[PDB]
Amino acid sequence: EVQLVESGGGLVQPGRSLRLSCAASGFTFNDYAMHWVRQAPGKGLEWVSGISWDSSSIGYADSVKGRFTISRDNAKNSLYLQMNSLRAEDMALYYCVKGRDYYDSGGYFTVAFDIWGQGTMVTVSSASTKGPSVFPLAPSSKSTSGGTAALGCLVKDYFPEPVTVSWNSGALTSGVHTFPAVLQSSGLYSLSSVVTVPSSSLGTQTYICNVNHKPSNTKVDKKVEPKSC
Amino acid sequence: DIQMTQSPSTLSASVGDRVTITCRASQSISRWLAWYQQKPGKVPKLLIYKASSLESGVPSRFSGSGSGTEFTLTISSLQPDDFATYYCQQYNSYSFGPGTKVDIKRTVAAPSVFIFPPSDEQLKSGTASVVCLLNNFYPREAKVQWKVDNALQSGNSQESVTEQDSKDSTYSLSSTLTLSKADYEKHKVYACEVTHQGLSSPVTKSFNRGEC
Repeated sequence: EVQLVESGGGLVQPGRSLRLSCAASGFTFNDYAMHWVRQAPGKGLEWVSGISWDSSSIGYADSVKGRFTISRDNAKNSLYLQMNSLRAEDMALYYCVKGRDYYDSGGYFTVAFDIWGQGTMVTVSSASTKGPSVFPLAPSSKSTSGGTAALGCLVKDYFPEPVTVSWNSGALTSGVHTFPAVLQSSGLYSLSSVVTVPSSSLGTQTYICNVNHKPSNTKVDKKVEPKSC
Repeated sequence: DIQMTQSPSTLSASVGDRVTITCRASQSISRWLAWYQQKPGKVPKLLIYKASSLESGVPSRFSGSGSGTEFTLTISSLQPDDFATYYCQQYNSYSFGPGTKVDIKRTVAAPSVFIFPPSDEQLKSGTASVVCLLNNFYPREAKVQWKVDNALQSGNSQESVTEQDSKDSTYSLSSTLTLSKADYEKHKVYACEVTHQGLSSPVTKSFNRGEC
């Protein structure tokens, strides 16, 4: 095997600091330039930092000089990243990466990042953990509409992610679409899971949505039922 | 410092086609460009480096060529497992290019709009969310506008999009409008107006306060 696993991630308020650990194994750590790439949720990859085999050249993503410090300790066989004055733009998944640095022409070159880590999430927010409010989006829109009747559940005002939603204690799976959570104007999150059921059948069946928000120990099952319109 | 960009931003293709993705880097980068495949919820996977050299185990159908300021990645046969985002990174200064998401081409399907009032349960809490659902469509570009009364065109919404569905390969979308309870009951028609190229006029779904 040859593994890079990281630790240190978690929630943190803006302005404050985190130190991030990565511990590699299954290769001669000494020899490789190591680096950190982060990826913000729904955005792409952004290279944060990197350091030579013996720490003699070090670099930082231009948006991070003065706040992040990279440092290596070869005896322990770990990379670390000390993060400071953390703003909201540093909220992301951080990856530990290993340079296939072995190259040399004029210079000795890190040509590729080949082994990557899995990530630690760093969530900078000032919100407190809050469980959702679950509201029905009640089936109809005509009573029916455009056929197969949409119906669903708004899972509102919680922190942090994630929250799980299933319909009908796990057995209703088709037509179910659960949208990506959205983070609101100031704070918490909002998400909907919705279903189209054959209009026909509405009045016979029960539709229950199971939302479990584990960071707050919240399990709500809200039976959706139509209003009349 | 090197600015790297990609064309296309997005791509529809179907399994079999040779597609090509481009990576331009504002200062000579020579050979020092690489390429990654990423599917959402997975790690980046190095496909090419030193502009041409594939890693071990990448399938021979990917390739790369380029020379210093212009670099390209070709898949000869798309198989149903190369629909992902591809990024290029340069190695003088490690800035990655923006990405290129490839999706599965398919026939246009115009969405079915469904609209949902505030529940009176939510309204006790003193706020109101009006949800409009555009359900099942292709292509991904389809816009939503909100009107509350006559036409007060509203600017304060959040849309969210599901991934391309694995069986039919459509997308669905939500747009929540949020008003406090006070401006909500200070208005009457609420409309969700959908535009999508597979519709020849825009659909408006609407509803009136109280009398639902």
